[PDB]
Amino acid sequence: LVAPQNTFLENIVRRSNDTNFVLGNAQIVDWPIVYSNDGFCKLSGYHRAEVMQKSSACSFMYGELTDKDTVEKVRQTFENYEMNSFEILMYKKNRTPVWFFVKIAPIRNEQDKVVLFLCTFSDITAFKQPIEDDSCKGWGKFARLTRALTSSRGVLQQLAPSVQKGENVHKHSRLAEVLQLGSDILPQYKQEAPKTPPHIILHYCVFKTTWDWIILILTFYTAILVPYNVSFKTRQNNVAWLVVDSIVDVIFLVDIVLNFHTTFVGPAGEVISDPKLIRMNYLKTWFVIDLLSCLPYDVINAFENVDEGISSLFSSLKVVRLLRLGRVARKLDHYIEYGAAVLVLLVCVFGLAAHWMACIWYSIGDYEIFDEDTKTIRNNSWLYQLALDIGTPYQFNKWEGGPSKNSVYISSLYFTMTSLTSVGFGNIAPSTDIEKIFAVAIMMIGSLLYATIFGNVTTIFQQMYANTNRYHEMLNSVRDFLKLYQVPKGLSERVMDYIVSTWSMSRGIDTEKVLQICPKDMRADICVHLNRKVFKEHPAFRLASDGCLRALAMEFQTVHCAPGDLIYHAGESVDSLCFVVSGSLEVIQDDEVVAILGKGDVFGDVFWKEATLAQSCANVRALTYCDLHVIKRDALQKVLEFYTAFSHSFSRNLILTYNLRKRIVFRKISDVKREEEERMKRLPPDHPVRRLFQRFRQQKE
Amino acid sequence: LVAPQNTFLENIVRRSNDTNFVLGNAQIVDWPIVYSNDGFCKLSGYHRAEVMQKSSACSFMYGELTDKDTVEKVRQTFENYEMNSFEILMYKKNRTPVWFFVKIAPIRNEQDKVVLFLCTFSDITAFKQPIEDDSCKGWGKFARLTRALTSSRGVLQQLAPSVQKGENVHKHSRLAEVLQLGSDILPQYKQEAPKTPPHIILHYCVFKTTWDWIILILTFYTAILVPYNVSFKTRQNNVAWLVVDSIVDVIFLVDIVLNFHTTFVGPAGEVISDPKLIRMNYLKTWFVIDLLSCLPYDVINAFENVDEGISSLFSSLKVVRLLRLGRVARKLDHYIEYGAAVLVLLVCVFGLAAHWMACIWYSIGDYEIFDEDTKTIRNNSWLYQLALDIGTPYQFNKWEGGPSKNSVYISSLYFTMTSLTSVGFGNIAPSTDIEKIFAVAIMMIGSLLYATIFGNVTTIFQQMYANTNRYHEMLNSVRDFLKLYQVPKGLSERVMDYIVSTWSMSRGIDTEKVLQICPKDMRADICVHLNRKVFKEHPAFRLASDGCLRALAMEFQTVHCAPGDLIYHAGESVDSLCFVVSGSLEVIQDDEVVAILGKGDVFGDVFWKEATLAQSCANVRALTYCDLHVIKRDALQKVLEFYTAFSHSFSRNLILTYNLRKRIVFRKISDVKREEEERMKRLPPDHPVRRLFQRFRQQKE
Ligand SMILES: *[C@@H]1O[C@H](CO)[C@@H](O)[C@H](O)[C@H]1NC(C)=O
Ligand SMILES: *[C@@H]1O[C@H](CO)[C@@H](O)[C@H](O)[C@H]1NC(C)=O
Repeated sequence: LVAPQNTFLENIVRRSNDTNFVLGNAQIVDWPIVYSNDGFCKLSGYHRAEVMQKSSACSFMYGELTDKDTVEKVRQTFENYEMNSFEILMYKKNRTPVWFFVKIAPIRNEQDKVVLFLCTFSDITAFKQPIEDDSCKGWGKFARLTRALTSSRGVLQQLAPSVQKGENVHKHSRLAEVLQLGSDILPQYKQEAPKTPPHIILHYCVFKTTWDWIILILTFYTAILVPYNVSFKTRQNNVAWLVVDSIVDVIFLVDIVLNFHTTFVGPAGEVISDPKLIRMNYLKTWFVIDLLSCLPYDVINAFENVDEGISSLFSSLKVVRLLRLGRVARKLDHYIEYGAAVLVLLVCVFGLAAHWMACIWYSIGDYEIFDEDTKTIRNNSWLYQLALDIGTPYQFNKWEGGPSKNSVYISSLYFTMTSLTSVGFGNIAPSTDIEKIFAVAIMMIGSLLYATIFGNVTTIFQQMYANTNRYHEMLNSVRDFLKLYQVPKGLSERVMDYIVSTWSMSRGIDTEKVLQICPKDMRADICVHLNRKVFKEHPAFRLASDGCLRALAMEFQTVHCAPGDLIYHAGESVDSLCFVVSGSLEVIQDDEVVAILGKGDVFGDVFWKEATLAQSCANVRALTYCDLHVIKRDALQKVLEFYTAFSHSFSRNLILTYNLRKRIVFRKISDVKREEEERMKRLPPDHPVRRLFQRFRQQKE
Repeated sequence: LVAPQNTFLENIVRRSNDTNFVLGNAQIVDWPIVYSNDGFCKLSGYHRAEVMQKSSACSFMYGELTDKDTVEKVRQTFENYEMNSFEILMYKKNRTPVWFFVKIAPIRNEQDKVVLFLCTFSDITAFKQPIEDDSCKGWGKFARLTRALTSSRGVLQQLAPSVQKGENVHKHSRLAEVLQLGSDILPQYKQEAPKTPPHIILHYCVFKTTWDWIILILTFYTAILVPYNVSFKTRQNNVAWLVVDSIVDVIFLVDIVLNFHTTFVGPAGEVISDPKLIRMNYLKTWFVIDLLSCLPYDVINAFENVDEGISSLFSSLKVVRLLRLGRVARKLDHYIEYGAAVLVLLVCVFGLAAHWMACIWYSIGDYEIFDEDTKTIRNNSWLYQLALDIGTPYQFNKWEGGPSKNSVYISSLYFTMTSLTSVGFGNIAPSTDIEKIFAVAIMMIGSLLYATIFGNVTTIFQQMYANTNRYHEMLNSVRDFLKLYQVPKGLSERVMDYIVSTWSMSRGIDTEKVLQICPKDMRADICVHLNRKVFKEHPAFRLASDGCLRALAMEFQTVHCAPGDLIYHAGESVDSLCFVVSGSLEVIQDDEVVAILGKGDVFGDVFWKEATLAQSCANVRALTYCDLHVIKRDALQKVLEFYTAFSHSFSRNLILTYNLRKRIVFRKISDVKREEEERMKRLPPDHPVRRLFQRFRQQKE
């Protein structure tokens, strides 16, 4: 957990050394106080609420005995933006005069300009001189003064009360804390990176990551080669290999040193910046093992030119270099979260395992064929069999070797692989006592390893199919439902198409869920972004405030209607106006097209004015794949109520492209023609209908 | 994403060339305007709202200087349905006279009839002649005219302001855009298919799919055979094989060409219709590799009759034909969504892998046995062993061959299969250096492949058992619960039966969930379909409107009651009337059957009239598997309130088959008999009861 943050207060607190201060805005008129620490409150005798919004020069704290010249000077300093210190008399809430050592400082910004102020205080009551308006005695006054001035005289100037002339050194020294602050009060209130000391590298750096990678590679190499060295016995013919080993050792040593320096992450503490502490932690955790791993033994052997027994035995100690793979637990934790890399890791392990077991097998073979001092080749073991098979058996004249050093290793590896992978060819196969046991052991291990690999693979398969399989299942269910309730061929098909289409468009993402997952402000922002086509285009929302916009966005849905898929049907409740950001719709009343609705159009019903739910007078079908942005009336109404000044503006602006409330008066042409035709062709039953007519007339008014 | 859509506006916009227009309904009287683009609005000086519903001839735009004859002509044209162009003077909102080149056009339909109108406009102010009612000067007027007529004179007629006599060519040319429109304004407002140009085939066609399938097959064939050719060396004995290869190459070439033409789907753009663009895209993506794959090398070799070195080397280049399987990534994306086909694909891959590795093995064998120039058969390799085994070893007189060309391949394949499948018989088995390494490699590959297959199988198994296993678990849980709370033997059993029965009926489908998954209108339609047995049968809903019906459907539940499973119990709240679409129920009051309720019956309580929740006066049991359609009173009430005219009708129509509110007055026959019997057998304590009687009497009034 790391990010750019403006840790301003914290730094000041750290520097403090148990001192008090206040903060004020520079660019605002009268220098208004915006913050005060608890110490200051304790001192002055005011709460944080009543202190804020007052002038930073402290107009409320002045009185009769306060010097005007000093105040003027302070004002001048404020105007000019300058670091200064002043001794000045001021009153408290309870009206007791106190001398304050006011150390002013202007704070710069990340844009190099002055923005905030700082002003630290300190009591110079007992130090400067005694004055009192009303008191029980002089002694009492003195006592009171002493009580007041505890922070300076108590903890910082605690070697001073024995030695005389504190004004020469002690007060000045105390002021030196403030002076230090002057540097510690230049963090500039800037959203900066986490401050780490020099001679230390970060936990999450690029360089560090590269180094880690390199170390991993080295460890892998060591794992590969050390066992080979142990078993097949190259016997350091070439010095190049030795040199390489030495280099590796050196690198390991360097890495150890780096580790001591570098930063760490705890469960509570996300970043640790203390070097000594980190060193201690390292020592506690993993130092000893690491150090044991990385001693350059070859180098040590080379120089002294001493005992043979001492040397050979020492060489044997190289077995411990296998423990170097302890570094791998850093990325194990760093890369276990991923699914796919785990498989790779497993594969690598398998390879390594095969190598190791091959080496062991070779060693066993070596042990077996010259076990007895009588020098019996024993017609058995795997190695002998191999020799017999590939040509070049064993003979004497001494003991002449059979198979080549390179081939043998390969053979061993093959055997190991067979054992592991459950193939089991059996060209090379276990015959002897120890050998058979070893084989059994490897099989036991091997099966488990294989099983684990399989499991991992299965899990991987599951965790990519899960997103689509669920969808498939859903689709199947829908189909079954349709089959069951015997839905007509067309409607069902349409539904299916819609379902498919949504999946194609979204790629399996619930928008609401995503929104929920995001926090409040972020969610609002996202919503705003989504409805940018609404707010930027239409004239209604250009005047709208930011808060208002945010509010609107939360309530705005969005609908992707298909071609020939009607939104509002004649009779249905008009409960939401709908903006058309794209596509094209048609409005059909009495099976006749009354209105086309294209890009940047609106329809629904004016709710805020009429204040009643109305029937939809006409059908509204969509022509193309039309994107609509709709909002439920109630929510909209609420929003309008909240933002009263905006409501009027909205009313003025938002002209609906077509109201679904209003009827349209019209006749069809065919009907008219028919009427005309009839015209050329052509009292007692008027009384039953006359009454009706009268009633109608009455209703009309 | 493709569907039949009436992209009417878009086509017009495309044709436009920065021009304005309005749309009006032909069949409606007075030719009402239903749409106007932004350009038109800008020109005339009106919003879209006030323009709509006016006459398309523009009665509001006329004035004093407007010619009546022209208007009459326009009217005549409208009446007759005819394409014409007219120059006519009209006013704007601000009352400035303007000459408009009004290009009228009637729009046909998919049913061949005329339905909509079009009428494009263009400013002929500066072009025709100058007239003004009020003006500052002539120059000013001219300037204004110029300002007005920018679309024609600015962009279309931009080579015209140098050359004289613009009325001869320029105006006419401008009108030619309109003329073009006349063709581009014959899309007919028909829900048509997506318009694609000729010489291009669709992405999702039947023919295209077939072609793709064929290509896949060809690729498979190539994968099978090319390696065989490389390894076993038929040496083109027959020309038939060569011919086949040539044919394949030709087909591939054809496919490439087809690909250049054919359509494409992007992430944003669902269909691409531009040919050049598609070609470019193809070039960017996959052209080069494909072209490299498909050169007919054999053909090239055949004709020239040139160098042997040149030929043989060239032949070697056929290795690249393995890369032809790049076509497979089209169906990989198309068929990864399915679970079952993936298994098949994997199997195919496995087969192919086995083939390939067999070929490699054979090659290795070939390399090995005559490695040295001394011609040493070396008593080893797999091939030699095989020869020794099946009869016919090697000999000389030259070098006579041992095993047959057909058998060997088969043997190799078998070996490969053994390696892969983890069987490992070991008739054929790795003995030599390179060979052993190869074997190891194959084992490493093979195990992984096998594991993947296993994983896939497991996933498949999971994704069909998941629907039923959950159900089983649920059942188990229910059983456990019953066991725990010690529910009586009968009730528990009944519950279990019900649970089973529901599962049997539904086949594991939550109806509500399905409904939710569907969108609004679709959902409503589905609901309506479901309650077709209600609405079509009963006389209540025949008069009901469509919107009303829709509203009702949303609120209508449906219940599948078992035999002997009572719905309403005496005392329970009657909060929902219930229609019986099927089955048969009995109503039991005081342990006596008062009413049978069969098909097309109703019961519950009249809510809308009485307006109070009442106790159920009697039990209501079901006889058979009865299907009920019920609706909660509150929802129904709301619906009724919404549709006021319908409510009265509903009240008039809906006669409940039996009210659960009302008591029935009756005596049992046995009781009567008893009373009668008693009759033949047979004042001071009247005063305690007299008071009670009096009270009762009082209550009565
Ligand atoms: C090993 O077997 C060989 C024959 O293959 C034989 O001559 C020999 O005596 C055997 N070795 C021993 C120690 O018995
Ligand atoms: C191969 O083995 C045979 C006996 O099976 C033998 O006669 C021959 O000499 C061996 N070949 C070589 C090159 O040693």
